[PDB]
Amino acid sequence: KELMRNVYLLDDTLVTKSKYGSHYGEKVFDGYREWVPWRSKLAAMILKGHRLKLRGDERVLYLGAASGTTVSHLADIVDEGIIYAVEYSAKPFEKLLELVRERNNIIPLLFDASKPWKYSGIVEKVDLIYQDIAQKNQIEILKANAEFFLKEKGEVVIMVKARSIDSTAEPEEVFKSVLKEMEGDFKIVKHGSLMPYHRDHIFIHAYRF
Amino acid sequence: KELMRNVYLLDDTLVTKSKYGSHYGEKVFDGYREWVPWRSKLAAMILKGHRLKLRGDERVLYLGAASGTTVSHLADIVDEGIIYAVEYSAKPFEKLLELVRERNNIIPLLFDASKPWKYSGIVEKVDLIYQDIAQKNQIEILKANAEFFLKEKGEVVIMVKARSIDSTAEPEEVFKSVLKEMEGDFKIVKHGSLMPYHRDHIFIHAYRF
Amino acid sequence: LRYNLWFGVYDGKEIKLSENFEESFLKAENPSPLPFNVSEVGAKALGKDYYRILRKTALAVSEKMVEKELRREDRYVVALVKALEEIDESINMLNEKLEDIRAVKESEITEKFEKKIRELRELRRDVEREIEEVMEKIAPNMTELVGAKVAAKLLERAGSMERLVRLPASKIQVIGAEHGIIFLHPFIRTLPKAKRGKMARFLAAKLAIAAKIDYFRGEIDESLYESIRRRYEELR
Amino acid sequence: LRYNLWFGVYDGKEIKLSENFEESFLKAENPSPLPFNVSEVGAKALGKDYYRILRKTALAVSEKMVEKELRREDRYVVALVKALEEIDESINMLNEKLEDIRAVKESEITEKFEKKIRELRELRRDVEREIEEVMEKIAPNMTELVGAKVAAKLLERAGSMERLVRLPASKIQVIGAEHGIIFLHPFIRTLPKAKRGKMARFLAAKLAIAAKIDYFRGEIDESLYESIRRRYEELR
Ligand SMILES: C[S@@+](CC[C@H](N)C(=O)[O-])C[C@H]1O[C@@H](n2cnc3c(N)ncnc32)[C@H](O)[C@@H]1O
Ligand SMILES: C[S@@+](CC[C@H](N)C(=O)[O-])C[C@H]1O[C@@H](n2cnc3c(N)ncnc32)[C@H](O)[C@@H]1O
Repeated sequence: KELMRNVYLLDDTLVTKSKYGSHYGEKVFDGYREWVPWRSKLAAMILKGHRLKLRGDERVLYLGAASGTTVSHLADIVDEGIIYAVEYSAKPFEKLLELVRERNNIIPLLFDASKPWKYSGIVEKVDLIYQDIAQKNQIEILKANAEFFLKEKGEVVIMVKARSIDSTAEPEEVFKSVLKEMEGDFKIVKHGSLMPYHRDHIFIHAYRF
Repeated sequence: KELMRNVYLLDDTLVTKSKYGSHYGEKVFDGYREWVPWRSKLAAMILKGHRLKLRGDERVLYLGAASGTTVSHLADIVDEGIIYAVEYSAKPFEKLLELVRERNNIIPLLFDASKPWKYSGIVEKVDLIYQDIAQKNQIEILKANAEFFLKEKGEVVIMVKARSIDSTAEPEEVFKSVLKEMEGDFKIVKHGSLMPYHRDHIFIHAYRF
Repeated sequence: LRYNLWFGVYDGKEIKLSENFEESFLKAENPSPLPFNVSEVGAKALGKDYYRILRKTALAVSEKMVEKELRREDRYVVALVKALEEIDESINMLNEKLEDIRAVKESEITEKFEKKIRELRELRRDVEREIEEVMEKIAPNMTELVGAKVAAKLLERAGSMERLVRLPASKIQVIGAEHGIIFLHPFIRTLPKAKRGKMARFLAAKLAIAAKIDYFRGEIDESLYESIRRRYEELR
Repeated sequence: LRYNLWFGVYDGKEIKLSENFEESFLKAENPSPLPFNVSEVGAKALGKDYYRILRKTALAVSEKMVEKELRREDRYVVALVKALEEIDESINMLNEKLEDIRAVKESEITEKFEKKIRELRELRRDVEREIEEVMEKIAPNMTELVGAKVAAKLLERAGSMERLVRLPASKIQVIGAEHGIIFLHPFIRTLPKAKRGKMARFLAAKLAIAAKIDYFRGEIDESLYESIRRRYEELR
């Protein structure tokens, strides 16, 4: 089947149409890279059902590039767009540069995402802000980052780790609150936990009118 | 007049029959030394009225010799006796030795009075324990010192500074308590403050049957 | 009407940086959403290479960071600052202990003390020279503005380079010697009392920038000190 | 039936001290009212001079005290002990700070550190030798029983000589390194566990005596160590 831009289900392995190497999982066969849903809160969202429509000509702002695994795929999806990946920890970042080196559509921003104004003169108006940051003020960083660059009628996907926000409070009530707190700026499109793949996260798709 | 052993009232100056020098007040005229009631809680008790009958052949234990001013006189009173003066602070003691040097009836005990057993093998059975120690456990030291040496039917004179015992409590109530606390071992003979001379002390005469 | 984009300063025109996009890249300071597409305003400046160049730039700075974090020289400095104050703590409670002995006897051992204190007050002036040597190499843009002494303490109080580089300008004019240490800078110290606070804010703001440029560029930029001295005169 | 009077040991007989009444004077240890008149038992030993001699004795010790308190040598020692531990405190939090630097870089300055630590661990062994020199002169009877090291700490923890000389034997076997320091003495350490406490009590008791004899006599008295070793064997 075909669910996304360059997203298919070879036999039963989620993969993206690419002509690039294995950044993490040597899962690369004839023009496709296996997207390990166990190493990507995104490949998981896709499998959980809800997907993301979008043309390759997209301007992406990724908040939490990390080592660059979930990123490396988005780069295959948006092959005719550009990715401004931000990550502030050098450890993982060291591994990130290897991706941006191999690929030519990812822009490295080694700055603190917590304060967008700091790099506000680099990021253009983006069509979507993907966030996979695990910190207490998650929704804040996702909000302020939207103000600055999320072009009106743009969409965002944000991964959330209940505990990241509330140390001791039922994942349900934490997800109950956060969704409400984030509603005030975005319009919900879907939320759903990645239960098998990530027993603590839940994806929220939305956009600001 | 004549009130004590070698105690008279020259014109109006309390003095003791002596043939010794001035330890503190050069108050020495033809066989008499002026007893400055302002520098002796004892010369004050005498003036306040109540006195001490006693033959020169007396065995005295003085707890609080100090520099040796009140002592130097007692030595004139008990000229045919012996004085075991105890003081544990070197500062005043340095001045004390000058008295025991001049006079030949005072025995220096540079030990802590708080624990008599420590010098229990030096002090003999005494006829009277004079105490002028200003510390919280006053009555205790006076008691234990009595057990050890105060020969049955012996007498004691103890000076007390209310504040020495109770920091913040009306001098009356403090003297009220102490007298009661000391009754359990001694038989009262008289108490009276030295109001003009020592606006904070009160003498208690007593003995144990 | 000053905007700081990665290639230059827009207002309606455009002034690029002398072969130094890496600098303004680290300098793209704007405190409020832009009313234009940096991308577009940039297409109208750089050819189609826009992206290629925007990339080569974002890659250079990224590497320098990973390059320093490989050397961990900034760590050496923190340990250094943490040892200084310590070495200093003793110098004192050992003078407190000697004048203690000395208040009594002036023995031929109180002397061995003095020399040992001295020998120790030497290591202090030895470690202080060290923080200067590095700080001038691993963190010029900063040492420049406040001076090795101060610059290095922020770094230790911050913890590390990357740990500091993400500090707000407000936490900077405070994190000081636990009126932060930046308050003792001449430009601040020689003002009135109420308007000096408006100097810290600017100094702190530009200092945080110096910190970033040091960590990702490594090379000085007098545009920094410049702004500070100027903004300083303005204070009258 | 052992009684300790200022001239000797009575029971019904009498054994004077070899021209050392000054010693037993400081040793007249009896924990319970006597059932006799030391004065009388003494008249039946010394002539009529009883008092004259009892006086010359009480005067000698009194002078020695005032003699020492004039020299205040004991103070020198307290300051000394208080500096030691301090000098020692730094030796440590300066090894904690160096292994901190050293965990990162092994610079040519971490070396200057090592030598300075060493030079400092020297002053420590220098001050420790000092407390020994004095303690053996100003406080033998004590150094003898527990050893300079310990003996000197009690004095510092006590505050001064006269301040210590009035401490109960119970406060002594506790005042220790704020199971006092006297508990680490061999005679205590090499017993069972429950009966070792009965050693401290004796050691402490006799130690307080040593302290008094040191302060008023200045001269050793092996009667002290004797009793301790003996009472030690007894422990079986
Ligand atoms: C849940 S992890 C990402 C896992 C990622 N999907 C992967 O496959 O490696 C979140 C990442 O967010 C980054 N992060 C957290 N807070 C950040 C901040 N304030 N600024 C920038 N990056 C941040 C971390 O360094 C961390 O790698
Ligand atoms: C109120 S003063 C004596 C004043 C004295 N009548 C005079 O004329 O100097 C009390 C004295 O008791 C002494 N003293 C207090 N507590 C003592 C103790 N536990 N053992 C020995 N002397 C003690 C002090 O050293 C102090 O000199």
